[PDB]
Amino acid sequence: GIKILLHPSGVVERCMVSVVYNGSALNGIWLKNVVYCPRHVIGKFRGDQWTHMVSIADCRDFIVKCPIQGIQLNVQSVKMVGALLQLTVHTNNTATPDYKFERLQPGSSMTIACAYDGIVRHVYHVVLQLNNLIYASFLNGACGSVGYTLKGKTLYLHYMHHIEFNNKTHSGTDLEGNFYGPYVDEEVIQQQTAFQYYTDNVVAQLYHLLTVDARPKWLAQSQISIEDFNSWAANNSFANFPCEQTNMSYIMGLSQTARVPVERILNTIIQLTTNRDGACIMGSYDFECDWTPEMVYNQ
Amino acid sequence: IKILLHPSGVVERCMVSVVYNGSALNGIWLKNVVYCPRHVIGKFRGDQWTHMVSIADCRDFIVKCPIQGIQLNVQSVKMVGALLQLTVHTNNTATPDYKFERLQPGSSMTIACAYDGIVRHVYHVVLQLNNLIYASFLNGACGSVGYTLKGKTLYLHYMHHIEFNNKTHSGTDLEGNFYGPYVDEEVIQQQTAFQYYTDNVVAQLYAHLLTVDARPKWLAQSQISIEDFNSWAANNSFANFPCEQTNMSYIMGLSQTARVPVERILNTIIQLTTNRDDFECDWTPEMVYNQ
Ligand SMILES: *C(=N)[C@H](C[C@@H]1CCNC1=O)NC(=O)[C@@H]1[C@@H]2[C@H](CN1C(=O)[C@@H](NC(=O)C(F)(F)F)C(C)(C)C)C2(C)C
Ligand SMILES: *C(=N)[C@H](C[C@@H]1CCNC1=O)NC(=O)[C@@H]1[C@@H]2[C@H](CN1C(=O)[C@@H](NC(=O)C(F)(F)F)C(C)(C)C)C2(C)C
Repeated sequence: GIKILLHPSGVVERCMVSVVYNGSALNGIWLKNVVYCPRHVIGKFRGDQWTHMVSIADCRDFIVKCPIQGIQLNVQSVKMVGALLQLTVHTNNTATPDYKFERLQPGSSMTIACAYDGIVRHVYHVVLQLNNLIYASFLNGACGSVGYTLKGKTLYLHYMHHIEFNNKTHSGTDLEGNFYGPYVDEEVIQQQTAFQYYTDNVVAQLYHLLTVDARPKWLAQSQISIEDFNSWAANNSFANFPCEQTNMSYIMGLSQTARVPVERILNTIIQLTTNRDGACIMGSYDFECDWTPEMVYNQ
Repeated sequence: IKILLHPSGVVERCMVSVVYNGSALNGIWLKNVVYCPRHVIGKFRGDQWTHMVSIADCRDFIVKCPIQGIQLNVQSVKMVGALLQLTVHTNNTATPDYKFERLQPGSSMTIACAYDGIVRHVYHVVLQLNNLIYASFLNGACGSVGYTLKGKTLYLHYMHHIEFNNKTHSGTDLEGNFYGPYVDEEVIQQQTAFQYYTDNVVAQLYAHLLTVDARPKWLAQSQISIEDFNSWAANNSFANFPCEQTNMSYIMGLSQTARVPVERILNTIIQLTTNRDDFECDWTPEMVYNQ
């Protein structure tokens, strides 16, 4: 079958820690001898107050515990890197994997290890949207939770949570400390660019054809050219196709398996915007960007 | 509101590879017992299993725990249901508090799809009323487990055995008993006709109302009573509502948040019949409401 595949969370569970500072509690990840955590654990500061407040923060006020390894950590140094804190600790984490800090592009997926008090409670799957937000699920204390992928034995850290907006959207930084999109870790009202479907992923969602119904009734009989679709997409909140040229090899492979050219899929998308009438496609009632062409093709 | 899965670390530390005379699959290592599917010893049927198990030399079960870098030695072999219980000399220090809990249809679990004793993927399934799960497995994936977590207690529900022609999958609980009338034999087996788990269909529609679009246009404008729905359900492949009385509290709470009564949802289910002329029961009302 074709499923949403999550990367196993064990390697991340053993590096998670809890970070508590003067009544404020969240999560951090412990790699080598450094704990990375959101900087707002020491207060709800604004603009350019961060550098001074971090320079004033007492290292002994950072209470860091790694619950699975059952040991307490002692912060020797604090250094702000971007919107993250780098608390250098005395002990090296023997569970540290081979890792790399890798920034995600919009339309790519990752597994979220959503933790509380340094303990992973739930894992789930998200895709970075074109507004540079993720549609995740977080409560108080969930900040510091990470989004990641795995390739062999290497852990690819992509994301660390900071903030939730009014419409239950979520924003954070990569592990080098830079936010996705223009959002910041402040309680101010921040503008959001209008939503736009990642067209490659919606196409991968319809390619349902391979697991649910090879010939559904809502699948268009006629084709539309990529170019004619892209003129329509500009006025209907769909990104220009293809969003990534590398997805074309996956999409071409899916088209041969399903025996349905992508031009029919694209024209199905156009018709569905006025014809869907509650149709359920790959188990969802709307267009979803969670299915990437790579995951659907490779599994 | 997301599909929530349970973290796989505790399961990862317990997985092992079981290889027997060229047949390779997975097992789980709890205390001093490795649990694996029995067909690793060969393709037998009916009541052949008992005798064939008792002549299998324990030295032929090559058992490795790749996470801990350990190779285990089987001391004795016991068949419990359709599972082998391989007693090993070493106790697994990573063993958690665990329970063998049987799943009822309509409940969810997390699958730790493994190969060579190493978890490769983690994905979500709901046991359907035909007692099958719609999963994804390749050769050597047998012995993969389905689980949930309540704190740090590992609840084991499923161990994988067989894949049917329509990419349904069947297996046993950890006591060794299959879900439904399916067995570990390479023959055509009749299937329970599909039936929609109505509690989950209701839960998914509420999840859509509470995230994407409250009041879409295909929403039913008028109510239908629970009783009148159940008379329709009996002739239209939908289970009697509610499927679990304990789901009513979740469903009524979701109806209040979305401000749409469940009677309207049930009537929407009916009017959507033409669209159906699958994967509609993957959201349980507990997962939707709690998060
Ligand atoms: C860190 N653990 C939390 C995670 C939040 C809590 C609710 N759901 C989540 O994902 N992050 C925060 O508490 C950050 C933190 C102060 C306020 N904040 C928010 O996420 C707030 N949002 C906003 O102010 C908004 F809307 F502008 F984005 C909150 C109202 C609590 C959701 C700071 C420093 C931004
Ligand atoms: C155990 N590792 C595999 C898991 C399979 C491999 C492909 N996808 C899976 O889920 N299970 C088996 O190899 C079992 C095993 C012999 C045959 N078998 C099957 O799953 C086969 N299916 C059937 O026999 C069917 F469809 F008729 F039910 C197979 C054709 C290989 C998929 C035994 C002893 C049943």
